[PDB]
Amino acid sequence: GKIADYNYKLPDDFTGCVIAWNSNNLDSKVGGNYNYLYRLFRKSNLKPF
Amino acid sequence: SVLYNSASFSTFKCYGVSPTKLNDLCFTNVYADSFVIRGDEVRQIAPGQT
Ligand SMILES: *[C@@H]1O[C@H](CO)[C@@H](O)[C@H](O)[C@H]1NC(C)=O
Repeated sequence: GKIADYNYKLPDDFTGCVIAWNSNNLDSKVGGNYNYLYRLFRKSNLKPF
Repeated sequence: SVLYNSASFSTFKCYGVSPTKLNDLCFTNVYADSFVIRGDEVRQIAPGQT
């Protein structure tokens, strides 16, 4: 996927799981929330973890 | 590579060839199609997918 996906890459083998839940009333700021940042460019890929 | 890196397409997935390897291989007379479809159909174009 995008570079945000390529920032966190899991190994081909992975024991465990992920939990995702919606967050609209706490992480959304009426004036605009900009504390969260992501990566958009890099030299190359990343090893797992 | 550099072309689809900048364009930031929302839907991108390649079958039978890796997108990262695409710069290396050599082809003959690549085709290109183009049309406009309804939203559902964008999740509905795939080989052997009814
Ligand atoms: C639209 O076409 C122009 C042609 O100069 C190109 O520079 C631009 O990247 C294109 N926009 C895309 C691919 O989103």
